[PDB]
Amino acid sequence: KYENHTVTLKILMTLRYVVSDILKESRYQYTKFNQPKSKFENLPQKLLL
Amino acid sequence: VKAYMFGIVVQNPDTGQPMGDEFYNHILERAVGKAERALDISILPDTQHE
Repeated sequence: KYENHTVTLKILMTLRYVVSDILKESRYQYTKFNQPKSKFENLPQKLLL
Repeated sequence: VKAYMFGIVVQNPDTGQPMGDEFYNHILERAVGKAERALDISILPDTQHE
């Protein structure tokens, strides 16, 4: 029925992102309290999406 | 004792060593001694030559 008609839509789509830069990229702690020995833990990165 | 401290665990922060039962028994023995003085009582079965 709509061979030569126009069609328009209002649509919902899932949010999506890509990492375009990594910022304040690494933060660190030698956690030692209440451990058998010194341990290295990487704290949260910040991403610019 | 641990049951009354449910959810609390005690360790040496420099190591992974929690205190063993030896300390608890030792503490409990002196605790039952202290209660034995707190009322003028004998609190464990014990023979007496009087």
